[PDB]
Amino acid sequence: DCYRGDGQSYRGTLSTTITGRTCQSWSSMTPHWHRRIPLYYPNAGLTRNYCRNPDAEIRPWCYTMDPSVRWEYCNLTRCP
Amino acid sequence: DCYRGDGQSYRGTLSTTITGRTCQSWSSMTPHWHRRIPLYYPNAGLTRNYCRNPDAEIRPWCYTMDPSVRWEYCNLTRC
Amino acid sequence: DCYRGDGQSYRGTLSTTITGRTCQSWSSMTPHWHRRIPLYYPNAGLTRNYCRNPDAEIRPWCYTMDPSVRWEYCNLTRCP
Ligand SMILES: O=C(O)[C@@H](Cc1cccc(CN(Cc2cccc(C[C@H](C(=O)O)[C@H]3CCNC3)c2)Cc2cccc(C[C@H](C(=O)O)[C@H]3CCNC3)c2)c1)[C@H]1CCNC1
Repeated sequence: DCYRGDGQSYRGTLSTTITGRTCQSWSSMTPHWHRRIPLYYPNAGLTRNYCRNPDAEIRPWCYTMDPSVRWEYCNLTRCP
Repeated sequence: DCYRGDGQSYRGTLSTTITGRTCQSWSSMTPHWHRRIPLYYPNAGLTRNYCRNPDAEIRPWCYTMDPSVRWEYCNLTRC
Repeated sequence: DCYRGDGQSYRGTLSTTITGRTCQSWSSMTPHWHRRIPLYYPNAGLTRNYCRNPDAEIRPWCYTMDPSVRWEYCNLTRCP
């Protein structure tokens, strides 16, 4: 599994961060309250807890299930 | 008056930061808008402007009344 | 074109950050959702996308048109 460019187009199902943490669901505010919700980013594919890039970071990312770690990049490599 | 561990259990009355600033009230959104509110933290004892640790910081903290400084650790020692 | 004190009083028309990005409009909620609007800061001169200091930063600042970069200080030096 891989991403192209900055990964805004990435629509895979990876839900694990670079440090092995589980992604938080985009539709949950727990443990991290956020504004990266389907209502505000309807074309960004904010499904379940999948790694995404709704706000033009360098690569796909997610909020994490670890209360002490708000968000991280995903364990995902750049495409050949 | 002191905290144990990471101070998630702290329920004392200290309301002052490690720089001497006064804590903002948890129920207040001014000068700092936030979501450390009883709705998302029912167990956290978020009362008045008391130093608390709802969200697993390393020690009790509060939003500060200084508009320049969003939040700081509290002037509290470990038991 | 410069700021006095920490620039709370500043009402010039600069709309460019330190890294040369352009300010988002204060009334606009896109790309960054925020609280710094005419309602919650009534005397701050939150007009168009002009560099302001309503919330007691060290210097005037703005939210940026870059969706990733939330806010930056403006390219404005202090008055001599
Ligand atoms: O992470 C994000 O969601 C995204 C960035 C983002 C977007 C929108 C708003 C924020 C800011 N929030 C906190 C916050 C709320 C109100 C106001 C501010 C500060 C102001 C502002 O940024 O509007 C500035 C403006 C100029 N001087 C102050 C900050 C972020 C926030 C939201 C919830 C909790 C915290 C951390 C806690 C807090 O500050 O509660 C601290 C408090 C102690 N424990 C943790 C921080 C951040 C990134 C994710 C990947 N892409 C970008």
